[PDB]
Amino acid sequence: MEIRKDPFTGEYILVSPQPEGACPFCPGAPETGRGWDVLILPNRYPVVTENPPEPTAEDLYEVIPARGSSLVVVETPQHDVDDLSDLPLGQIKKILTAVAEAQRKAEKEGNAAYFLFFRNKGKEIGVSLTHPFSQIYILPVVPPRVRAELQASYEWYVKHGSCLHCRIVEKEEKRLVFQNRNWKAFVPFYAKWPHEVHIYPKRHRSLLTELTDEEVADLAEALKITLCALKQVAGIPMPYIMVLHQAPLPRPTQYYHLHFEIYGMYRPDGKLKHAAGAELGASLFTLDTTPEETAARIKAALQKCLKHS
Amino acid sequence: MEIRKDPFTGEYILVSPCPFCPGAPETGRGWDVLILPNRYPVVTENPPEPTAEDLYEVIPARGSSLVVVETPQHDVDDLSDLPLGQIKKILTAVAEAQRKAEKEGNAAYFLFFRNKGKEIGVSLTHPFSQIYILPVVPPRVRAELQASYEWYVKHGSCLHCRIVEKEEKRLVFQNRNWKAFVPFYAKWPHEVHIYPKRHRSLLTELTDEEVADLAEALKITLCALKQVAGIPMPYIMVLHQAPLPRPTQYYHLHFEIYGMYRPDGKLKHAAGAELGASLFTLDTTPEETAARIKAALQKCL
Ligand SMILES: O=c1ccn([C@@H]2O[C@H](COP(=O)(O)OP(=O)(O)O)[C@@H](O)[C@H]2O)c(=O)[nH]1
Ligand SMILES: O=c1ccn([C@@H]2O[C@H](COP(=O)(O)OP(=O)(O)O)[C@@H](O)[C@H]2O)c(=O)[nH]1
Ligand SMILES: [Fe+3]
Ligand SMILES: [Fe+3]
Ligand SMILES: [Zn+2]
Ligand SMILES: [Zn+2]
Ligand SMILES: [Zn+2]
Ligand SMILES: [Zn+2]
Repeated sequence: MEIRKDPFTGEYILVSPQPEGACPFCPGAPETGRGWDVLILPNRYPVVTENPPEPTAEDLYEVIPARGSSLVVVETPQHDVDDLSDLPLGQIKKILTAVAEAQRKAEKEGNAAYFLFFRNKGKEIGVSLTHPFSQIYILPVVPPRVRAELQASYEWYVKHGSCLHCRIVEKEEKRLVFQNRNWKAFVPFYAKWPHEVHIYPKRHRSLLTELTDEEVADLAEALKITLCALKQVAGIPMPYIMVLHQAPLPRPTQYYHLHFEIYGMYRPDGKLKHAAGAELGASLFTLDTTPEETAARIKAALQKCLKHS
Repeated sequence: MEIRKDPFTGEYILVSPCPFCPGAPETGRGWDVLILPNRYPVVTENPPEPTAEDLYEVIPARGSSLVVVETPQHDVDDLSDLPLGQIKKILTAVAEAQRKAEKEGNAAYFLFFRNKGKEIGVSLTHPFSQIYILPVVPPRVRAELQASYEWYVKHGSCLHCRIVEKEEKRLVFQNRNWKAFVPFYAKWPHEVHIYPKRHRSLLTELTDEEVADLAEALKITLCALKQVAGIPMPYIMVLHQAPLPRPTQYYHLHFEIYGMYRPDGKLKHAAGAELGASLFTLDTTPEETAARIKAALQKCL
């Protein structure tokens, strides 16, 4: 068990070699207990652990200890909820608060380079467990996609003197799908996935742990309303991926701005999109619909999720 | 229609808003291999003026999107099922298409790739592969070029040459001209890379004997991947080669094959870790996977 590094790309590989049908995440399961609104608990099959073994060493290759934590965020005690967006605003706020508290703990641990929060949703993208949950990896390395974003963000800031993310968030109007006092959700110009929405704080924040209580309440709303729109823009619930892009631990950055990326994986025609030869083999992406048309369609659908605006 | 560029990653988005049987309108009859224009091209010879926005880089979607119709036979399941002679005709046709793209001198890159399996979205059941002739280098290839060059400056040799010479434990197949191995840095559940033993940068540099031996290495390697998980496995194949049209001492062409079943025969999906973070997980070592693929490969010999 170790973290191997691709010497051509710098990518990391995490090499980590109850009755049937029972839910491991329901209240009363062996590791969950009872009387909780949100539970963060150790992953049964952890990609990273507090006490990783000596890594497998080969002469031409870099290997590092799989030192870290792999956590499951059990989002609600209720098993029969299709999506995060079906939970009340107050419950989503408790989920975000618990994830932030976990990150504050990680920000004390010298071994943690990165706090990666992500969510996979839908049987069609490999999620077999039906209980609402998300994942945290506390890692000894910065995830390669976030490293690339940090390096470009830094170079821009040094070259141009301002945060590029701040400039993008200020400009977004045509592709905006939702905004509140603290958050803007928009289809980026450079969208790659069939329904892609980025959620940014209007104030420059680079760590989840910088967010005020009000910002977290407004975040819960932006997540609920954006995911609600995705659930119906195609007529049936859409599988999606959500990832939090933030600074590395433990210190705020002037040049990087945190954001949630959401990849809705149905085309406008309800056809599932699979990352294949172009995407995985070349890092080339294709769209059969403009980001501008996709923003308009998401925004129209999203009107049916609004309570007062 | 245009190529958009992510300002944070450099990634390019091609924004572009049975047909392959003998007798159909675009195919005709009497052919073994056809290379024809894609009906929905992501790049074209006559792209329109790109959609511009002030903070972003946009490029005209200029190039070619081609379908390689591998056989006139509809009910062939995999490239590996075809006879060596037919696989040689496919590879020869693809190299002839690259020679034209080299001589015409507009394109930056010739990307040859194959998607196989209903489970990864290949609804068309007639065997085919694809070519994108592009005005940009694919970002994954650009990252490999940069790393290959920096190794070359620091060490004086081709890193790919050093890797190929060292591979034994994870070797699944070799012949006079090619080595197929599970890389130490594999990211997909069944991943095999096929390298020429001679340093070659471009598909167009391969001799006829190297093409014949490549047909053999692909047929046998894909035969093994078809059987290793106990049912035919969906896979992605991509050719990583230099940008057009000159070779280099520091970059070495290879095929990467991503077999997308875990050892249990269940589909691996690229999701939040892979697509969100460029982070990859393996529940089996590359070494154990190479042993299983090599064992399966012995039956294919
Ligand atoms: O009893 C279980 C069943 C599942 N999971 C976790 O739920 C996630 C499902 O996704 P996946 O196997 O792809 O995650 P990874 O293991 O790679 O982090 C996995 O991490 C599981 O190990 C768990 O902690 N306990
Ligand atoms: O009548 C058809 C049906 C399909 N295809 C091609 O088969 C490939 C299937 O993959 P995909 O649609 O995902 O490819 P892309 O278009 O993005 O290049 C596509 O290129 C199709 O356009 C075609 O040329 N004609
Ligand atoms: Fe990002
Ligand atoms: Fe490669
Ligand atoms: Zn449950
Ligand atoms: Zn900012
Ligand atoms: Zn056909
Ligand atoms: Zn070489």
